Amino acid sequence: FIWTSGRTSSSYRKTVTALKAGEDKSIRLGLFLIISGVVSLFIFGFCWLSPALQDLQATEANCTVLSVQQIGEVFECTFTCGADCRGTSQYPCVQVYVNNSESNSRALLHSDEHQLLTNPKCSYIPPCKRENQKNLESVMNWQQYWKDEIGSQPFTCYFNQHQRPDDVLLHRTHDEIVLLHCFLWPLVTFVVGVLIVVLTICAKSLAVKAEAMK
Amino acid sequence: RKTVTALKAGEDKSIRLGLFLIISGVVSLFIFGFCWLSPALQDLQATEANCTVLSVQQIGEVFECTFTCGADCRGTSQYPCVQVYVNNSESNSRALLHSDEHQLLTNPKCSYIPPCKRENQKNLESVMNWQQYWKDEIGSQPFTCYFNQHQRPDDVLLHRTHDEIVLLHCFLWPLVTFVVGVLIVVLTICAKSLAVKAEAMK
Amino acid sequence: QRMWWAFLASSMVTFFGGLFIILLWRTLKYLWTVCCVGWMTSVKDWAGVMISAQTLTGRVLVVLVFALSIGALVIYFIDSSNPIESCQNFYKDFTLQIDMAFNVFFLLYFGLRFIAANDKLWFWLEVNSVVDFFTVPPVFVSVYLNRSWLGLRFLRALRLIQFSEILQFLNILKTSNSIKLVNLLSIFISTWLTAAGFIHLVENSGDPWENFQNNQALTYWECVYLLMVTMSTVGYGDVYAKTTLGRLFMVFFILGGLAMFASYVPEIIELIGNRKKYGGSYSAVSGRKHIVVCGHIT
Amino acid sequence: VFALSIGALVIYFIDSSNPIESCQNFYKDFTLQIDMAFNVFFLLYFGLRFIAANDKLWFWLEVNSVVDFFTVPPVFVSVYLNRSWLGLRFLRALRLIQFSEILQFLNILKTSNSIKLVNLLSIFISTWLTAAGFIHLVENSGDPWENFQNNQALTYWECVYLLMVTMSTVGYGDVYAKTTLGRLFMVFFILGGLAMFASYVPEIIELIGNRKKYGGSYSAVSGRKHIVVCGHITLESVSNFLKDFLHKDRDDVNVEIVFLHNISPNLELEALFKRHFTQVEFYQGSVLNPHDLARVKIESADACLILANKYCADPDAEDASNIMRVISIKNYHPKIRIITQMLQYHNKAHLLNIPSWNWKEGDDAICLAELKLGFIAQSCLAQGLSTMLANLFSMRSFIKIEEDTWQKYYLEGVSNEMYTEYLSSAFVGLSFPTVCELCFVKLKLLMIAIESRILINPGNHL
Amino acid sequence: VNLLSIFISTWLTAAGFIHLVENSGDPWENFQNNQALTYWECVYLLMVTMSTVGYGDVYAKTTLGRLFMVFFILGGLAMFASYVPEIIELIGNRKKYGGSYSAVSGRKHIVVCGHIT
Ligand SMILES: CC(C)CCC[C@@H](C)[C@H]1CC[C@H]2[C@@H]3CC=C4C[C@@H](O)CC[C@]4(C)[C@H]3CC[C@]12C
Ligand SMILES: CC(C)CCC[C@@H](C)[C@H]1CC[C@H]2[C@@H]3CC=C4C[C@@H](O)CC[C@]4(C)[C@H]3CC[C@]12C
Ligand SMILES: CC(C)CCC[C@@H](C)[C@H]1CC[C@H]2[C@@H]3CC=C4C[C@@H](O)CC[C@]4(C)[C@H]3CC[C@]12C
Ligand SMILES: [Ca+2]
Ligand SMILES: [K+]
Ligand SMILES: [K+]
Ligand SMILES: [K+]
Ligand SMILES: [K+]
Ligand SMILES: [Mg+2]
Repeated sequence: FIWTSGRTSSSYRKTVTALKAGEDKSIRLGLFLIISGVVSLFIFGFCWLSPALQDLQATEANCTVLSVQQIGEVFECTFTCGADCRGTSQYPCVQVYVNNSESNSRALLHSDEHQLLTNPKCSYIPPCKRENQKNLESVMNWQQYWKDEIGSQPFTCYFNQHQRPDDVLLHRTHDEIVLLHCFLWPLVTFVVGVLIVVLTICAKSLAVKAEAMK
Repeated sequence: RKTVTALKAGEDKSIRLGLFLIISGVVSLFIFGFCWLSPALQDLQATEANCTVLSVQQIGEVFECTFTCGADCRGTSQYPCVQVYVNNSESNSRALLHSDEHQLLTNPKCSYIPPCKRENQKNLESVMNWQQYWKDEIGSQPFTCYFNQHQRPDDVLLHRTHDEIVLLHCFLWPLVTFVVGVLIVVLTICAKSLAVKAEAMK
Repeated sequence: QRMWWAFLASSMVTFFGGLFIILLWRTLKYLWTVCCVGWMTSVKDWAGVMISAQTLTGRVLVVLVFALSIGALVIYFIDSSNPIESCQNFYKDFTLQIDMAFNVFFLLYFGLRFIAANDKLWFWLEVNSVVDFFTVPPVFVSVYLNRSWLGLRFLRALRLIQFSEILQFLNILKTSNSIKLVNLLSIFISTWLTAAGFIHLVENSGDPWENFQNNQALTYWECVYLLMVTMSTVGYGDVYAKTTLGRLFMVFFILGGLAMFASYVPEIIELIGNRKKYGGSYSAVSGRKHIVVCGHIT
Repeated sequence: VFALSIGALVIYFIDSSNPIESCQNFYKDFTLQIDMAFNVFFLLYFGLRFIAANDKLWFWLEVNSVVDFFTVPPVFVSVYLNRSWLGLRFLRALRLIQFSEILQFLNILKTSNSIKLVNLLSIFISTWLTAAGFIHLVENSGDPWENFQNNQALTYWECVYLLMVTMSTVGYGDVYAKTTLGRLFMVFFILGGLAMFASYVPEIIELIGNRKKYGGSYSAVSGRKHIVVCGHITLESVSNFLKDFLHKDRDDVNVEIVFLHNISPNLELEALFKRHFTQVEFYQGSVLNPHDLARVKIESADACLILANKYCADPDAEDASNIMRVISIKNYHPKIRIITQMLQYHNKAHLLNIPSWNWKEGDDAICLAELKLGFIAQSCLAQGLSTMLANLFSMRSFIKIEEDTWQKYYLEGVSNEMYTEYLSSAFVGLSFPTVCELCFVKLKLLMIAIESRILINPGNHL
Repeated sequence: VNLLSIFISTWLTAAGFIHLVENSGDPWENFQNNQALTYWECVYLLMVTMSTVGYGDVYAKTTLGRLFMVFFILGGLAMFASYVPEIIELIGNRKKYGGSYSAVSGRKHIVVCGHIT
């Protein structure tokens, strides 16, 4: 109620016809779209700034696996079942170590930045599929496919010596398309807002010439 | 009397400022005094002592440290627990050594904690390194230690956790604010009263 | 594959293409001077009579609009309990057929109000025209695609703004107090429900810079309750927006929604309860006389 | 200055996303070069305002001088040291306080309402952003007595959101200050920021939205006549006028009615106009304004009707106002038919001396006192004749009831009005009594008179 | 001065009482539900409660503390809502157009008065 009883309520040429009002409302709209487009551009710019720099600062590299192994320890994944149903199941931990193009030294492979952040102690995580046996089977399947990849083909990898100092990624986590749409449609809003103002002023000024012609 | 010109308004604003700095300095002195009171007494009540290690050992149990990796990334890794027991100058009895008050409060069950460096192997290596350097220190040199029989009744520290410099700056700059506030009032009244004498001189 | 953008594109293209076509027709009408009662007025008058309640057919149409606005709102309320995007068979979905018919009727009512309009560009920028551009085209797209997105369907709640006007047309609302009460109630409820729907959309679909991973599973009624708690300034904190867009929306709503609540709720409560305590009439008793006293009574 | 204030604020907003203290190369940092140039321009603008100042000490203590001392020197130090601290850089937001002043300098802001709105918006936004920056600094750098260990990692926008939640008194509790200095700042801000919010947000919302609903102008329709009505416009006056003008006993006339009045209509008048949506339009304006007269298209109207306040306290004042309205309408358009109500007869004589007042063309001054006293005098020649005449003008339908009462007969008589129309060549060449006895019950029509022009009940010789 | 004195004394006294009541628990709970609240924490809680912000980070948990909170919510909010605007109106009553003209050597000046609009 903000203020109790309003803070005690003792403490608180015109030759154009009707078309003029519709055209002034059209100017308003076109100006509001210009402002909206510029404001949303700045808002999205501040929101994309840290993700875009954290992505730009990670360089492309060529990699090769040094080793593939298990650390014997186990971790919880969460498995899901409709409405809100979840429970937890174990998975065995693999670690994978990799040759690096910027530091030329040991680093630990992490399939993507979400894997790095959900379990930085471990190199891979299975999609949780109910029982422990299926998690271990899926880790053993991925492990065997990675263990024989010895210099077979220097697969490209992503690295950042400033914030992933001994950690390496197989993927970019920043979708260029989603960023492109976030800056394109505010620009479209701005261009449409300019064209609405321009056509409204073009119509308004031609109405005066067509009046004076009579 | 109003022979002074426009300068009167700038000088009255200068009095205001000098008074506000006097009040600010005194108020901030009391505010910082209430905030420093408990830390400063908890520090003062801890006496300096001479110590010597009785023993160095592991309790076989393990604990979590947290290791960090940019933005917000953290996970946990184990470390093995050492305990160290020490000769004492006020109680002349057993007490457990704790490197500093933050170590005492982060794990009071244990004597040391490694800076978490990813894998368990590096934590255990760093504990074994510290342990071996402490185990042979037998009466080698009675190292000084800090103790408080009233709130660390069987616990001992290697360091003061109270930085004298940080406290000094917290009481010095409010005093500087107060002195500057007095000088601004004094020079403003000195200028205001000399303007009247220089007017009457003409 | 997801199709959310097709529904939104159909509304944007409808609103702005119509606006540009009107402005181009205006421009080219005056530009013809460089190269150099009618039936139009009669149909404009007939449409204006139909839009008003001056005839039996007009009254029937107005009552139908009143009923179908609530019907469409209830349909949106039903759909708000489902997933955000889905595939559903038009030939086997009674709610999608009912929505299809309702939007046909709203397209016809829009066409009648367009024909009756004096300044077209003024009509195109009347907000119940905007509400039709943002709610009719996406129903057509959904019925064509055999799929639905719960996108801007909360804008259906803005149809309650015309309730007082069409009650005044039907000669129902005459007194200033009743007209004001209906206006305040309609504006309050429509604003509340629309804002709740928008915050529900924004919370259930996360931030694009966070890759839509920070979404919060909030029901529409949960968002309605959160909006009420926020408007009244109670602020429990049990339910709150967590996404950046949700909080950015919350900040702009806190400026407007609290001023609306603080102004409208006391005024509505004053308008209601204006009853005369001393009404009625005396009941005579057989065998007992009574005396009437008037004039200076203090 | 206006552009560079926003530029510096945006630069601070960019920097607020980085760590609190850092090393960065001036020769390779475009934002630090841009900030360097911006602060050079602010140093020059400060120097100009110092030279222009009358009392130097008064200038040194003007708050936009203080804002420059707390924002310009640290930029110079940073550019010299090749390092930056995000310290008191939030004070840049206080530069928005001068926006209204420099808009008034540029001859842009003139009206009091717009000036007040800009002032309130600038003060609100600058206060909000500055307070958010200070609480952001204090939360991210912990308490010195806690050895800076209790710091809370809060972003600048998170602090902005927290300040908005706190100001509005919502208090979600999801985000709040945790350090002692942060809470001490929160306590002092709760005293000032809530009083600012509670005062400014309603006043800003009142200042915006002050739009005139009844603006615009009438659009004439080809082939259809329109009538402009002005003077005493009220719910009962318009309701009575529309009942008589739009009565079903007239023939199928499609004359539009346009109202011109300088008071915004109340909710019951707006409902009355909505019940007549296709036949009545209202426009808010003054009849004395030629712009409004052109708006209501009075130059093409078929006539102008001027209703009068019959129950006014001052008949002389009402007559004077009506005379002024007639003068204004005739001055704008001499050839407009004017029908008006005049309370007195001497004021009617005063009015008929107007050069454009042409009674032959159709200017009718309906004098109320004259007509009522004439009707009373005709009741002295035949009692009941005032009732007889008055009922011939008011449009009335037939009303019939089953009761045998004097009211049934009276209503049956009241159902007739006086009309006027041209009559058949089949009646040319006959006597007036003869065509009267012919018309009486065969056609069901009674004739009082015919168009030596206006002849009341002609003899048998005509 | 009266408003400031009454506001501050009421605030501090109420904070001290809620500090006493929170740190010494309920007798029917055998003083086991006590909450370790500092005096300044209670002062901050009272300010948050008076202004109606209600963060919820700090609040009374004992039965007596909540019973005191309920009675204070009736009086303390009416005091805050009444006194804080009135104090802020009383302060800041400064005359913008004060001071006096400073003559400039070599330049004449003209004084205009009477009907100024
Ligand atoms: C006549 C005007 C108003 C129509 C409005 C424009 C709408 C209907 C247009 C704009 C973009 C179009 C869509 C563009 C792409 C596709 C994908 C294709 O697999 C089916 C057609 C479909 C889905 C189109 C449907 C019609 C569409 C949505
Ligand atoms: C429905 C959308 C997509 C197209 C809109 C149709 C446009 C192009 C056409 C159809 C009929 C035209 C209108 C017909 C009559 C008038 C009245 C005149 O005094 C102003 C122009 C105006 C208002 C025309 C503007 C342009 C117009 C509205
Ligand atoms: C910029 C800082 C470091 C120094 C400021 C310059 C100082 C030394 C000098 C330069 C110009 C001087 C001012 C010039 C003119 C006047 C008007 C006179 O009637 C009173 C003194 C007064 C108000 C002077 C005060 C002192 C002054 C401001
Ligand atoms: Ca009749
Ligand atoms: K509140
Ligand atoms: K609250
Ligand atoms: K709250
Ligand atoms: K809360
Ligand atoms: Mg019309």
